[PDB]
Amino acid sequence: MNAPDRFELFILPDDVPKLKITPDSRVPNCIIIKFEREDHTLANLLREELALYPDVTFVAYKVEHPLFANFVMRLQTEEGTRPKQALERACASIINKLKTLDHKFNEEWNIKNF
Amino acid sequence: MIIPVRCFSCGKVVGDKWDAYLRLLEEGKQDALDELKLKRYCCRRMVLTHVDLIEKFLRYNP
Amino acid sequence: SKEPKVNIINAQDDEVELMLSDVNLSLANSLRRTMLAEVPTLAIDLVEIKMNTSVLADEFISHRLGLIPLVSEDVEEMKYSRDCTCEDYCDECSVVLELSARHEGETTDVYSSSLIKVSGPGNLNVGEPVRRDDYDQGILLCKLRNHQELNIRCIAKKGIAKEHAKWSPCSAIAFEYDPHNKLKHTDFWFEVDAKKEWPDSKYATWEEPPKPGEVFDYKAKPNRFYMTVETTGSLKANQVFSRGIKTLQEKLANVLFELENSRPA
Amino acid sequence: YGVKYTCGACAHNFSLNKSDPVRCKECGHRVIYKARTKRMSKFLTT
Ligand SMILES: [Zn+2]
Ligand SMILES: [Zn+2]
Ligand SMILES: [Zn+2]
Repeated sequence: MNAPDRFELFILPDDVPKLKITPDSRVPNCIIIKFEREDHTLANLLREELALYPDVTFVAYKVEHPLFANFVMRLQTEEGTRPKQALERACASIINKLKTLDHKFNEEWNIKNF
Repeated sequence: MIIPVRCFSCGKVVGDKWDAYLRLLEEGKQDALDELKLKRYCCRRMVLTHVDLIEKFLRYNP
Repeated sequence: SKEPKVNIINAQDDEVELMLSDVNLSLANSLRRTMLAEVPTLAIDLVEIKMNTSVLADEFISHRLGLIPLVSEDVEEMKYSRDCTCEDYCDECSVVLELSARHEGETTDVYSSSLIKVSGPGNLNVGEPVRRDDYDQGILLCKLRNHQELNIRCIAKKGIAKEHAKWSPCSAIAFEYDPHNKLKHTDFWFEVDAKKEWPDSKYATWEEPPKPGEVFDYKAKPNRFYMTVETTGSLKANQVFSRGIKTLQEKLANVLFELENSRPA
Repeated sequence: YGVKYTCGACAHNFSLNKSDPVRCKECGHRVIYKARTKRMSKFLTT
C-alpha cells in the first residue's frame, strides 16, 4: 500500500550519484560522503579500512534512517593530504585483501574430495 | 494446506522432504527429521509442525 | 599465498566449513551478508496461469514457484530484464517454463520436476528445477484430485536477495570467533558459574585455552573466524562463497569507479 | 471451445440467457458458477 518497490534498495533513481561529497565546515580538512543505495555491508567495510591508514585523523559512518538505503561517511586526514585519496587507497587495500582471499579459497578448494 | 517450500527462518529447501518424512514414520517406524537432514530448529519446526490440510480439502468433489 | 587465509575443514556439496584467518571481523562480516543477500540467481518471477482447478489459489501457487530453486550456474552470462533492450522479456534475459497437470490417476502430485523449459537456453547451465530429492522430483508443488487440471507458464529472471528472498542462494550461515571469551566481547549471564552453565563450543579446539596466570590481554584484535556456508542448490556451495567474495569486490570497485567519473568535471 | 455457467455438483458446462430457466441439464439444484475467464491472468512470484 505505502511501501516502496523492493528494487529501491540498490538501483539509483533518476539522476543520482552513488557518491556526493560535501566539505565539512565544523572542522578543517574534513568531508561527508553520501553513499546512495548502500548499507553496512559496504559502509562499515570502508569505515574500517580507514582507521588503518594511520594517516586518517577521523572516520565514522552512519545510516540516517532504515527506510532509506543510503549512508553518510565522514573523513578527516592529516595536513595537506586529501581524504578522497585515503578513501581510494583504503578502498583499494580492500579489493586486494579480497583478491587474495578469492584466490586462497580456490586453490584450497580443489584439494577437496567429497 | 500443503508443505512450505524452504524454511521461513533460514531458507533451506523443504518441499521434497515432506513425503520422505511422512514415510519414515508409517513404515520404518521412527529422529526422522535428523536423518532427513533438518538440523537447527528453525527448519526443524517447519516440518514437525505442518498440518497438511490439503488432504482434507482434496476430499471435496468438483 | 598472500594476505587473508583459508583453511577448509570437512567440506561437501551442501556446505563448506572453513577457517578464515588474518582478516578484520568488519570485513569477514561484510562478506558474510553479501552471500546472504546480493549474489545474482534465477527464480520464477512471472506466472501466467491459464487453468487451475487445484484447491490452492492462483497466487498461492505463484508464491510456491517463486521459491522453487532453479539452476543458476551461468547465471552471470544473462542480463537483468531491466537492462535488456527487449519490450518485456526474451531468451537473452529470461527462461520460460511450462506446467501441465491433469488429475487422471484416480491424488496426483505436482513436483518441480514437471517443469518444461520452452525457451532457448542458448546452451548454458541455467533454468533447471534443482532436484536433490532421493527419488527424483524435489519440491512437491501441490496435489490434486480426480479431474482437476492446472496449466501455467513461468518466466524466470536474474535478481537478488535484496529484491526478494526467493533469490539469495545462501540460506543459513554459521559464524563464530574467539570461542574462549578472551577479547571479552561478551559478558556471560550466570547464576553461579558462567563456565559450567554455558556450553563450550566445538570450535574451542583450534585455538588455545585461556590460562589463568595471564592478565587480561588488551591489544589483541578479532582475528580468525569459524564459519560454514550451506547452499540450497542453484549455485555450488563453493561458488556461493567465491561469487560472494567477488560481488563485494565489484561494489568496492564502482565506489572507486564512480569516484573517477567525478574528477574530470 | 466456449463455456458459460457450471453446476455446483455435476460440473457440466451449460450456457443460457434470460428466461431460459435457472436450472441444469438434469440436477434440479439451481446453483451454477460462471466459469473462468479467457483473458489470461498474470502473477508475480513474491
Ligand atoms: Zn530452517
Ligand atoms: Zn530480453
Ligand atoms: Zn446439474
